Amino acid sequence: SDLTFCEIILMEMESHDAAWPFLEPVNPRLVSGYRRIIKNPMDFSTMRHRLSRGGYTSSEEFAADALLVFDNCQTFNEDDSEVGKAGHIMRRFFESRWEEFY
Ligand SMILES: CCc1c(-c2csc(N3CCN(CC4CCN(CC)CC4)CC3)n2)[nH]c(C)c1C(C)=O
Repeated sequence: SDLTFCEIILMEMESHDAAWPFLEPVNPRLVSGYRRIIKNPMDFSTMRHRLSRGGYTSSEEFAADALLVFDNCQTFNEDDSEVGKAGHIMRRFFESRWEEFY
């Protein structure tokens, strides 16, 4: 039951218009400084893989990874940058969709 909702949230985040920065892991060879700054990278396809394996024991673990995506986003990108702007839309989407399930 706790896993069923995450399947919905993740499917909705995957297809959201503002999801394009977060569908695959950041390629640190292409982003000067990323590895130095972001110690725990996270993205939607990693969460999708972990969910497929069943590696989420609880609903809160899924939420921790989701928040980590947007913490990393706000750590590295300016709020007015094109990736920052998308991260805020996705972050607000996740929080508001999380709260109508829990
Ligand atoms: C600033 C760099 C950064 C990004 C970023 C910048 S551009 C981009 N991608 C990701 C993948 N995407 C795949 C294509 C190919 C397939 N499709 C074609 C139909 C369209 C999309 C291409 C654009 N990701 N994301 C994050 C979290 C960042 C940081 C530093 O936090």
